[PDB]
Amino acid sequence: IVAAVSPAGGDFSDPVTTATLGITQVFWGLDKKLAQRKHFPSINTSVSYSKYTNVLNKFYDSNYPEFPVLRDRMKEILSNAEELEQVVQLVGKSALSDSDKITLDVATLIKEDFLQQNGYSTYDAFCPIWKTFDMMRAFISYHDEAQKAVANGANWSKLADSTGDVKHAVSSSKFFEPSRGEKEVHGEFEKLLSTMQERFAESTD
Amino acid sequence: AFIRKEAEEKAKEIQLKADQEYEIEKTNIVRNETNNID
Repeated sequence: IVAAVSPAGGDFSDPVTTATLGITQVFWGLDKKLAQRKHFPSINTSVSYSKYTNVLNKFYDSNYPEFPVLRDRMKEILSNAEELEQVVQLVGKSALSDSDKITLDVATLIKEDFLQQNGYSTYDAFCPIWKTFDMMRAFISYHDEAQKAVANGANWSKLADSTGDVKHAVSSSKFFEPSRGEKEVHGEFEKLLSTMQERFAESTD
Repeated sequence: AFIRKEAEEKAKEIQLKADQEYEIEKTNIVRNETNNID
């Protein structure tokens, strides 16, 4: 059952929103913030939730994908980056640390290269399960590699200096191709971790 | 001479860190796989 509710001004106080949210085991919300900017499909990470997500994780484990882990990690990164946004908007961008900045940069990367997919495009219009899973996995790998590199005593900016290649590569995973060539993507991720190792070698020195 | 010595030292440190990473990853993967099986 898929039913569209059109509350006045998008307010949850409308009878429609409440009555809908009451009997629903899952709800996908639509935001007018990124829709007004002609940005891709807009969904609130602080609003949209599903109660069927658990059995969905159990079902996604059939493909031996990690739905729950990647989703919780990305949601935590999103919440921490949102709080980081509140703090940066409060004081400034010079009042934060390297890890928080990495969280904000990762938030931007997840915003531009993941949640936003052009429906009019010949690629981003439809995203396969394996494509999104590999994208989230490679994103998590780059995030873990960056977090580990930051723990080695390297600055986030200095780490972001030689990582432009991996960044452009992570942003280029939206186009890709048909079912054939998934190996090229996973391999590109391996080349990304290897690139991280090369950067580590470069740092010393 | 200094370039050669620094390169040799960097490669040596890379090798030591490589072996250390091998043993550490051995213990870690052992614990992780054991946790998965359990």
